[PDB]
Amino acid sequence: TANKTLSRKLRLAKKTKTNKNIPRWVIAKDHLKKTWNYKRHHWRRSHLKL
Amino acid sequence: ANLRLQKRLAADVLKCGKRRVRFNPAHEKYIEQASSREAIRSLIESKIIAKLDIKGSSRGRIRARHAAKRLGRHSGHGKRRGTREARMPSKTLWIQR
Amino acid sequence: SKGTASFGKRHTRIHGSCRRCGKHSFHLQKHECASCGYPSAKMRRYNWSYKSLRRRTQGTGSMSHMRKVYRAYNSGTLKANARKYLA
RNA sequence: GGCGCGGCGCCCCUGUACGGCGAGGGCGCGUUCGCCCGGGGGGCGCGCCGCGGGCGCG
RNA sequence: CAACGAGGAUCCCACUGUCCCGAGCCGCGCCUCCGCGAGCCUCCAGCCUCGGGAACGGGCGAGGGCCGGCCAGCGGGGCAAG
RNA sequence: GGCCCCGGGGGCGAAGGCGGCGCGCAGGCCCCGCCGGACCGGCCUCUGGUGCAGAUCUCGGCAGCAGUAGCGCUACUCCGCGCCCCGGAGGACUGAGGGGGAGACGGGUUCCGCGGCGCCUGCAUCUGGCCGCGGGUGACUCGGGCCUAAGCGGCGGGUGAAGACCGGGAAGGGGCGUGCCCGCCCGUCGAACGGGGAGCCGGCGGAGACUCCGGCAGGCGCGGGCGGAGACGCGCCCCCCGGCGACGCGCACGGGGACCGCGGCGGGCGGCGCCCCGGCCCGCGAACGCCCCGCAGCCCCCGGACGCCUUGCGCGGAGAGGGGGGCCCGGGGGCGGACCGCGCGUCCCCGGCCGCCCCUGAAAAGCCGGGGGGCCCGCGCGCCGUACCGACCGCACAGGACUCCGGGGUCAGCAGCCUCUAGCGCGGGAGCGAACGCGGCUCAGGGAAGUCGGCAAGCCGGCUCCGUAACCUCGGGAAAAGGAGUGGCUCUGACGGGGUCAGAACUGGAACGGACGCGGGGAUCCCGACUGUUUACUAGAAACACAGCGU
RNA sequence: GCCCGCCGCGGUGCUGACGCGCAGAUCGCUCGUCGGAGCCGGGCAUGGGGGCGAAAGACUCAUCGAACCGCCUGGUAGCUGG
RNA sequence: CGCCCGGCCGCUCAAAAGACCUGAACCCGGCCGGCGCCGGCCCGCCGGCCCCGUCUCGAAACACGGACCGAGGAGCCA
Ligand SMILES: [K+]
Ligand SMILES: [K+]
Ligand SMILES: [K+]
Ligand SMILES: [K+]
Ligand SMILES: [K+]
Ligand SMILES: [K+]
Ligand SMILES: [K+]
Ligand SMILES: [K+]
Ligand SMILES: [K+]
Ligand SMILES: [K+]
Ligand SMILES: [K+]
Ligand SMILES: [K+]
Ligand SMILES: [K+]
Ligand SMILES: [K+]
Ligand SMILES: [K+]
Ligand SMILES: [K+]
Ligand SMILES: [K+]
Ligand SMILES: [K+]
Ligand SMILES: [K+]
Ligand SMILES: [K+]
Ligand SMILES: [K+]
Ligand SMILES: [K+]
Ligand SMILES: [K+]
Ligand SMILES: [K+]
Ligand SMILES: [K+]
Ligand SMILES: [K+]
Ligand SMILES: [K+]
Ligand SMILES: [K+]
Ligand SMILES: [K+]
Ligand SMILES: [K+]
Ligand SMILES: [K+]
Ligand SMILES: [K+]
Ligand SMILES: [K+]
Ligand SMILES: [K+]
Ligand SMILES: [K+]
Ligand SMILES: [K+]
Ligand SMILES: [K+]
Ligand SMILES: [K+]
Ligand SMILES: [K+]
Ligand SMILES: [K+]
Ligand SMILES: [K+]
Ligand SMILES: [K+]
Ligand SMILES: [K+]
Ligand SMILES: [K+]
Ligand SMILES: [K+]
Ligand SMILES: [K+]
Ligand SMILES: [K+]
Ligand SMILES: [K+]
Ligand SMILES: [K+]
Ligand SMILES: [K+]
Ligand SMILES: [K+]
Ligand SMILES: [K+]
Ligand SMILES: [K+]
Ligand SMILES: [K+]
Ligand SMILES: [K+]
Ligand SMILES: [K+]
Ligand SMILES: [Mg+2]
Ligand SMILES: [Mg+2]
Ligand SMILES: [Mg+2]
Ligand SMILES: [Mg+2]
Ligand SMILES: [Mg+2]
Ligand SMILES: [Mg+2]
Ligand SMILES: [Mg+2]
Ligand SMILES: [Mg+2]
Ligand SMILES: [Mg+2]
Ligand SMILES: [Mg+2]
Ligand SMILES: [Mg+2]
Ligand SMILES: [Mg+2]
Ligand SMILES: [Mg+2]
Ligand SMILES: [Mg+2]
Ligand SMILES: [Mg+2]
Ligand SMILES: [Mg+2]
Ligand SMILES: [Mg+2]
Ligand SMILES: [Mg+2]
Ligand SMILES: [Mg+2]
Ligand SMILES: [Mg+2]
Ligand SMILES: [Mg+2]
Ligand SMILES: [Mg+2]
Ligand SMILES: [Mg+2]
Ligand SMILES: [Mg+2]
Ligand SMILES: [Mg+2]
Ligand SMILES: [Mg+2]
Ligand SMILES: [Mg+2]
Ligand SMILES: [Mg+2]
Ligand SMILES: [Mg+2]
Ligand SMILES: [Mg+2]
Ligand SMILES: [Mg+2]
Ligand SMILES: [Mg+2]
Ligand SMILES: [Mg+2]
Ligand SMILES: [Mg+2]
Ligand SMILES: [Mg+2]
Ligand SMILES: [Mg+2]
Ligand SMILES: [Mg+2]
Repeated sequence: TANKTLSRKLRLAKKTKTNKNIPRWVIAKDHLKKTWNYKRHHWRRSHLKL
Repeated sequence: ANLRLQKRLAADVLKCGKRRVRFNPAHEKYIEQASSREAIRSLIESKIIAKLDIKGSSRGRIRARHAAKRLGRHSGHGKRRGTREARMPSKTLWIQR
Repeated sequence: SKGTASFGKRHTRIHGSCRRCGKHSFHLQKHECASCGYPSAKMRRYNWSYKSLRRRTQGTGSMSHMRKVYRAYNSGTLKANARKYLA
């Protein structure tokens, strides 16, 4: 909606910011083979209830 | 080789739709390097980009048929669809008189 | 038309975010939480669902204060501090 | 079974082309009419001729 | 019981491929090809006639047929599937 | 748990796997070859979650079927190295209740620029709402914050085993300045459509604008007793009385704005075999301030009545007409801010009337008036929303999903059909022209013989004139039934510049609502009076309801 | 609470399409109604043996001659399967 | 490392163990050979042979369950 409360805006803002890949130097640093962050989401198939 | 950006920026400068903006096909290499409204304004200057006039609908047949219709043509019983009342309301005539 | 067509009439939010438990369970028209019971002063807890009890309870969070108090008691100096005071 | 493509003739179908010129109720305008004109258009049937029509696989 | 009815009935005029009795045509599917590519179902199998038999057999007794591999169609049987 | 004669077998190859001999009636056991790369047992005693073909068994993998079934919204083509992307040229579509331009809700970064094709984009891709990397939403004036609606909470207390549920009968707070005075008792809960102090034009960017920049304003704050005959004209505080806020529906009639047309004149285009001063495009002026002008309507003065006046009405001795005035009027003009005329309609708002109801069509904050009593120049305006989308719900999708703006021709028209502006997807293409299907068209002669049954299809249909029965609750029946005319062209008459209505000559296959749109009709019987309601997804009716009647 | 008819609101017939769907109820043509007991949006109220119902045992989030969720519950079976 | 325009060759290592230990079955592709169970014979002839499990007086049944393969899967305890 274009008319949203600041409290809903802030919780939506955090899901946008943390929706990221693992950095590549972290993959070298921590010696990882699983490289996908499975807590990511995509707007077409998500149901963020926030 | 993809000129969606310039087509949208040109119709903004010229205040028309995107359907009546025309590029000169030669000098296409020039248009591809333009990314701002200012570089587009130069091309409209040197005539590389232009806008077409709107096409109207000719009213020559309309004006002749109306001219004939004030002479009494095209107005017999075979040409009327609504009733006499819907064509000339009886209340409008009474009030004028 | 009680199936697929009826589902296209949904553009409302029944529940929102609770200020106490954080879940998508606060009824916006009754002003009550169906998870923790807010604005009630006590927490909603039922023995007919021990799985619901383990999901949110003591220990599933930080335990920030209680951790420090226990380690001070078990191996720090707190049991001495009571003897000075309780005299 | 060296194809066909494209023409010209015949024969059929429709119904007399655009234009030019000279009758028209009326007020230079005018639906329409007559003449050149069984005309013009069209063809998947018939007849004869410009471009062309005999590889590679077993 | 006038007026009214996507209500149940019978008759007449008009109308017609409902029918005698069917015929020709148009578009799109089907069909062939390039690309893409699933469901249902399945004891094992898949040609008939008679007999006997849990009294209507693909297999059992006796006779008659039959290279093997496939397509477009089709609805007799598989006491077809759900 | 024990034994395995110098202390059981093992990288000189354990367990397991794949083939092959042997032994045992059998359950099974033993050996060899190849693989594998670290552990394993024969005999005695002890112990148990101890042996699979089946349970429409459970979980996992997976075959035939099979390169099979299958891939609404009119449509693309040529060239550019060329892809369904981009450009140019052509051909079409959506058709102003839009496949257009924007909001509310929901979604949440899908928005923008550059790069890219591993996944997705049921065909392809160099495309993209997909993937990587950077960015992006600016307010005194717009909305939210405030007010109250229907409601919902709270309230000394009351009640119940409690959780909790119910509630006016309570010593219920303010102004100041001490000290006096006044006072009956909740809510800074509930509307991003109701109420509300105040914003317009021009410009700039890849993505924001009533928000930025420039210009011109407006609102709320803070600091440096007179004129008139009259209608009327020209600082505050408390108590009481009032006002604004503040309101239904309707056929019509009137005024303004915007839109839309025709003609002139000024500038620019196109095509042009013949004709063409006959085709097309552009000619623009806001909020706000001052002056003037404003129909209806209500009011003042004179004076004393067979009139004034509307489409309709309506009004007058409780003072008409006539003469001269006052007030209201979302409007217009002139000057500021800064091309010229004339018309029929359409939409929107406003005005005065009239009609209608066993229906009479919110509240409050806030702001103001009355009566009585007491007494120019500066500065500022905080907090939150603001990108984009039918990208939303239906497991992703011919379904579902509120509102705003609305050109031209034909026409009774927001119908159908064609179109200017704007916009351009819809799991992909090519070939052939079998059966059979699905959506369509036409059929000699007959005309319901078909079928449970005229199911389906066909006939009728616009407008004008003629002509219309039984029966009836006198309103109807009625478009009853039936007839005739209708194009084009050249003209004439009527109404006060405008369309309509009426009539005539001439003419064309013996045609004319030439497409489109658009009743078949009649004689009867049963049921329910009638409009209305229902089994969302097999029943729309004779069932329910209804006015009336009665207990 | 008049009649023809557009949007809207509804859902008659073809017992048409579809019926391994576009779709766990849709599509085509035809049809009822269209100033009213009319249609649409937001806010608010009523809670399970209870509500709500111009009454069909209808509707109460694909659930209704008694909703949904967890527990009592590995409920009992002289009955079917292994 | 090299050669062609992903492949080949080959390098590390005891070994590719190469996206990973071992790597069974069902099912499948290439080369090579041939045309259901029991019995006799060296070998394609002759002879015999209905689909199991189940309830049932009685099942090959036109009675029901079962495409295939692996692993799990039901009289223990007080
Ligand atoms: K927004
Ligand atoms: K979403
Ligand atoms: K005239
Ligand atoms: K539905
Ligand atoms: K709740
Ligand atoms: K009557
Ligand atoms: K009826
Ligand atoms: K009815
Ligand atoms: K009916
Ligand atoms: K035929
Ligand atoms: K027998
Ligand atoms: K038999
Ligand atoms: K059998
Ligand atoms: K049979
Ligand atoms: K198949
Ligand atoms: K790109
Ligand atoms: K008590
Ligand atoms: K109580
Ligand atoms: K409120
Ligand atoms: K509201
Ligand atoms: K409001
Ligand atoms: K109000
Ligand atoms: K007063
Ligand atoms: K904005
Ligand atoms: K064919
Ligand atoms: K056939
Ligand atoms: K008949
Ligand atoms: K019919
Ligand atoms: K005429
Ligand atoms: K009835
Ligand atoms: K009605
Ligand atoms: K039904
Ligand atoms: K029904
Ligand atoms: K009905
Ligand atoms: K009913
Ligand atoms: K309708
Ligand atoms: K059919
Ligand atoms: K439907
Ligand atoms: K009507
Ligand atoms: K309730
Ligand atoms: K119940
Ligand atoms: K229940
Ligand atoms: K349960
Ligand atoms: K319980
Ligand atoms: K029992
Ligand atoms: K039982
Ligand atoms: K069982
Ligand atoms: K059994
Ligand atoms: K049994
Ligand atoms: K028996
Ligand atoms: K058996
Ligand atoms: K049998
Ligand atoms: K059998
Ligand atoms: K049996
Ligand atoms: K059976
Ligand atoms: K069986
Ligand atoms: Mg009248
Ligand atoms: Mg339901
Ligand atoms: Mg609600
Ligand atoms: Mg001639
Ligand atoms: Mg025939
Ligand atoms: Mg059989
Ligand atoms: Mg036999
Ligand atoms: Mg069959
Ligand atoms: Mg054990
Ligand atoms: Mg066991
Ligand atoms: Mg098994
Ligand atoms: Mg069109
Ligand atoms: Mg984008
Ligand atoms: Mg694809
Ligand atoms: Mg305001
Ligand atoms: Mg409030
Ligand atoms: Mg408001
Ligand atoms: Mg924008
Ligand atoms: Mg109001
Ligand atoms: Mg915006
Ligand atoms: Mg006939
Ligand atoms: Mg008959
Ligand atoms: Mg018969
Ligand atoms: Mg009725
Ligand atoms: Mg009715
Ligand atoms: Mg039904
Ligand atoms: Mg029905
Ligand atoms: Mg009516
Ligand atoms: Mg009607
Ligand atoms: Mg049907
Ligand atoms: Mg139970
Ligand atoms: Mg049980
Ligand atoms: Mg391995
Ligand atoms: Mg039994
Ligand atoms: Mg049984
Ligand atoms: Mg079975
Ligand atoms: Mg096992």
